[PDB]
Amino acid sequence: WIARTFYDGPEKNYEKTMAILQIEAEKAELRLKELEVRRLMRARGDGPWYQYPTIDKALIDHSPKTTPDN
Amino acid sequence: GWVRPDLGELSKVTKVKTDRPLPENPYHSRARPEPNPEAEGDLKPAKHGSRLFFWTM
Repeated sequence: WIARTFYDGPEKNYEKTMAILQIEAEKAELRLKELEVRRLMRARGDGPWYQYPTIDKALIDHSPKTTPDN
Repeated sequence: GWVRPDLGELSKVTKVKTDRPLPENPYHSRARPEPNPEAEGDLKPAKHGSRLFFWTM
């Protein structure tokens, strides 16, 4: 009676724990992958992150400059 | 038979017909570095949310 009116079956906890473990494992691997990606992007700079601004080349004036040699 | 130019005529911007080839690279520039891969795509929700310590979202 106690098991029927208060507690669920054994499988419930088993499969809930399986799902929880799967989620936490994905989170851990994603954390390591994100750390490695951050390191690579900061070291190389080819990635979208850590893009430090440079001078805009549309500011350059391309016109004769009163002297032939610029 | 020389006619003296009037005011403002010698400051005109004129055109010259020449056969001298136009320089391709007068600045002697190198090759510009390849720009970034400029990744494009469709946004998707973050995998398991923030994944910051114990927060589930």
